[PDB]
Amino acid sequence: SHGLFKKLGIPGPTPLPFLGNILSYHKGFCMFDMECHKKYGKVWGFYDGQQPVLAITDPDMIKTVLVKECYSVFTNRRPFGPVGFMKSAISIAEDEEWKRLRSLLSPTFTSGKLKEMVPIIAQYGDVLVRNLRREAETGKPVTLKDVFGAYSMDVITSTSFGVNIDSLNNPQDPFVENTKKLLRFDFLDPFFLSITVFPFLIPILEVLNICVFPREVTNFLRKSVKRMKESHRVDFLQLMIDSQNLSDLELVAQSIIFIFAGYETTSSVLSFIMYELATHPDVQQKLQEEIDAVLPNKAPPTYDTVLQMEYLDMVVNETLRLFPIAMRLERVCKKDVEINGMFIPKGVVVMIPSYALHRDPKYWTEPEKFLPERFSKKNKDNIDPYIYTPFGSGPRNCIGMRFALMNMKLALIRVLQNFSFKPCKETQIPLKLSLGGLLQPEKPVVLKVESR
Amino acid sequence: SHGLFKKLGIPGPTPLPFLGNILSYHKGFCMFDMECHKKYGKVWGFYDGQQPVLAITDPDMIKTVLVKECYSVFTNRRPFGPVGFMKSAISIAEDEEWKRLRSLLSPTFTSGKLKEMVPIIAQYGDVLVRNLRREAETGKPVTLKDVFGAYSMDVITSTSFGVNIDSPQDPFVENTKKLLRFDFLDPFFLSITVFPFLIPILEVLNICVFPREVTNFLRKSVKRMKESVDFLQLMIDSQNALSDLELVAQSIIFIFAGYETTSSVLSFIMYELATHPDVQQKLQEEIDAVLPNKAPPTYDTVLQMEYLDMVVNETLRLFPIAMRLERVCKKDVEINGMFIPKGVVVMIPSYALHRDPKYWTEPEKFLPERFSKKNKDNIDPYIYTPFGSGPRNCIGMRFALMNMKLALIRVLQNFSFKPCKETQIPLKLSLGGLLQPEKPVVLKVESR
Ligand code: HEM
Ligand code: HEM
Ligand SMILES: CC(C)(C)OC(=O)N[C@H](CS[C@H](Cc1ccccc1)C(=O)NCCCc1cccnc1)Cc1c[nH]c2ccccc12
Ligand SMILES: CC(C)(C)OC(=O)N[C@H](CS[C@H](Cc1ccccc1)C(=O)NCCCc1cccnc1)Cc1c[nH]c2ccccc12
Repeated sequence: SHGLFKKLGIPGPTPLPFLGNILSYHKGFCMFDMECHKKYGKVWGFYDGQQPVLAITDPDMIKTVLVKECYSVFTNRRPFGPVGFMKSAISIAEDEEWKRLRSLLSPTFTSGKLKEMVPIIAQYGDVLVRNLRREAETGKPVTLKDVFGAYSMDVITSTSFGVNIDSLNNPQDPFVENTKKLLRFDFLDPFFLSITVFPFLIPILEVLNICVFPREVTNFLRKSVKRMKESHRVDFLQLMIDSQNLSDLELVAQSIIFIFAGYETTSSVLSFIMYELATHPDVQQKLQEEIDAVLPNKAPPTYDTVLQMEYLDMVVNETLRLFPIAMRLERVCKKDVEINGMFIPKGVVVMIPSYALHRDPKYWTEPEKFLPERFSKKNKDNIDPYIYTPFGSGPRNCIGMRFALMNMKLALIRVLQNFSFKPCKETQIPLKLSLGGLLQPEKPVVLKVESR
Repeated sequence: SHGLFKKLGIPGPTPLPFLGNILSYHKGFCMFDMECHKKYGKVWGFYDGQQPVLAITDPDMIKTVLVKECYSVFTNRRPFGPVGFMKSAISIAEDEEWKRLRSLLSPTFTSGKLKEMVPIIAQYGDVLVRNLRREAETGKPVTLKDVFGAYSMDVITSTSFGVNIDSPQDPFVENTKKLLRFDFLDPFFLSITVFPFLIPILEVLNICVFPREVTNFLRKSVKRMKESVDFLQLMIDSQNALSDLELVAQSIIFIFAGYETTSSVLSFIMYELATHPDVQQKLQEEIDAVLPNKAPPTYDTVLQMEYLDMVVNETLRLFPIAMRLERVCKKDVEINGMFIPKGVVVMIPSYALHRDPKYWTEPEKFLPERFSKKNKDNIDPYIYTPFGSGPRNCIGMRFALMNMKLALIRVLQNFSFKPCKETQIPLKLSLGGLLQPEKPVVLKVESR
């Protein structure tokens, strides 16, 4: 099974028996994809254990996998487990079950539903400032993924359930404590190492009631939703019930995906943005000059005022270029196809290296440098939407893209209106990415906060 | 009563006595709303006779009228008469009668009931192609609304009653096309407006706007169609608190809407596809990709076609067949920072908002890329309202969108459309009452 790409004439690193090419992950998925992109070119193949993975970098071929042949061939992602009841999660569901859940949860993030969240999100933006004002009036360096994480959890628990959990913190809020340990794919752990190298034990662990998400975390989330479901305004929890009037299980599964996504992805990218704004004070000042122009006298940010800020979107877009927290896009080829003049066998996992494409010198000038001017309307036209895919593409893209982009901008504004950010020497410069599994910094992002 | 907007400080054209502002309708409702939107920015008021009409364009205020305070203040549309037994129609009913009829007729267009209609609709799509193949093998220019209307009547009479009607000269299409034509030159719907206080006279006089020998003919056909689950069956089960009349009133609305709205928009779409062959070809390339070897369109393959939805959405932007949205303010309110008196008709100029330069780049041009997933997030759902919004929105929106798409697929799979010189280019909209072309849409049909 390790002679598939040798047969197809597709280059790639020589796989070791059983392991495949997983030993090359010692520097992370990023550095492995960047090296393979330069070593073999537009298309290469490798093996995660006994599983062949074909990597494509052609925009037309990426457009075919993500959009053109999504419903017919490239519908599902790589099988993930053991998940237990989480198999019904929208990000894990396959084929028919995903198509029903995608249409059920699509009206959650419309332009109207999002516009209803702006007055609600505006509350915790002040709690975010008041919590930062305490750590700013006393010169105390600030870890950001904590103060950004507490704000993100308050938004997702209210925009989707209408409940207030962290009521001004409450820094040991149980949701944030449990959600931060819902899952950390560490390749050092021999669990996830075996899960990939040896994939036939997943049915063993499924009947063994084993779950990658710790039982103490799922329970706390499983019983909180049953606590949140007691008897409106029409949000994520409401859409599921009015159509349930689904099950008590699949309803909990989708809530866990929304709670994690709204917390981890929002807080991590916000920490990546503030690091770039601190290391580039010229960009931070120019961004502060635009916020004061659209919103004078520290005016509260509204739905339309956020979409007007051109430079705020450029800072968000450039940071998502350097740090695509998804790293990769994966689709499982469900049947034999010949896309763009290339045969792809059934079962092959088609992977799009987003991190490698976002830093390809053949597309970006000085790819390692933070330059928000890449996304200006003077130059945003010179960017392929299939090379820069921070939220994916096609029918199975990021469903909370418009919500995540709005909320992050609502937090950036209401912060940069009151504070400027400076490094602290105890701040890691340059920022090392996590050489482990997920895209995070090695040392947590710390920065000095000064009040304006 | 002509100093209401002068009192409230709301701008608007100076009304003439009795007439009000109706003599500005000489260019149509659409050109009157576009001019008033540019001169009387954001909010303006005018009079349809002695009836004050407040026009709003703010998305937050439109959302408040159509959605938030719909059940409480803005529940009913403008009063219309004389109507007779048609007062029990869902689109004419008011307050309690509408709420019961809206809940009664809503399950007609669920995702399951619509999915049941695809195998039935797929029959007349072949008859639509076979009737077009005769007028295509001979080089005869085709009147699109004629061949599109015969298909629309077959669908509504089977999806709602289960009867097969159109095989040429069909009595249903012939009568339904005459059911109502609001012509402002025509002096009845006119005086009805300048003089709305004689509507009661003609009521106790048994008089109506829909021709007697059109209503009778629809009135006896339903009694003929009722002999022993669809739109018809849903009501007889609640009759066994509908009556032998209110059931007939709802059937007339479903038959008219399923015929005129479907055929007219389908004609508007094929005109834009013939005047923009690049969009027509690009749409044909997507249909052959989702449905290879001319595969029959099913429920799921229709919702997959992204470009087909973008073409339908852009055509509905340029030609919103309803033109306006109207709600009657039933009690004094102060919405979004503006006082509105009781009895004022709140109007949303859909045609004017769909072509507003503060919202659309080159609004007069046909660009389906406005509704691509990349850009459709620039579109306010309260500016682009081809089916309205709120609890009293278009109840047959999901049915009309599938039916038109099911017809566009089967037609574009077999034929390409070209102008015929005798085709009106550019297309003039009807300067009269309803949104239609002046000259009928004629195009050349070539077989692939
Ligand atoms: C900076 C913030 C975020 C980024 C960069 C991001 C990125 C992504 C990407 C790249 C994908 C996969 C797309 C593909 O495979 O083509 C994805 C999927 C998904 N995202 Fe996000 N996301 C973010 C925030 C959020 C938020 C706030 C939510 C809230 C619910 C969310 C929910 C989801 C879900 C449910 C999926 C799976 C969709 C499916 O399988 O159909 N994401 N995200
Ligand atoms: C392209 C096709 C169509 C368009 C653009 C359209 C548009 C509209 C609009 C704008 C309204 C007014 C909504 C409001 O005032 O908020 C409406 C109402 C209505 N439509 Fe249509 N429509 C179409 C086809 C149909 C079809 C096929 C039916 C089949 C039954 C239908 C039945 C109705 C009914 C019954 C109402 C009144 C609902 C009520 O008053 O509660 N329409 N439509
Ligand atoms: C490399 C690792 C093992 C880390 O992840 C995977 O391999 N597990 C998925 C298959 S289920 C996945 C399971 C999950 C649930 C909660 C927290 C974390 C993990 C899931 O539910 N995820 C969406 C959760 C919320 C979210 C996150 C980020 C952005 N938006 C929303 C496959 C996958 C690999 N990379 C991806 C990038 C995007 C989407 C899916 C994947
Ligand atoms: C400018 C004029 C006077 C022409 O029209 C109005 O002012 N009279 C209505 C108040 S009753 C209206 C009466 C009616 C009934 C059958 C056929 C035609 C007319 C009615 O029931 N029509 C719905 C029939 C089904 C349908 C048609 C089109 C699209 N979808 C469904 C006010 C009104 C203005 N625009 C509208 C759009 C939809 C519904 C009502 C209105």
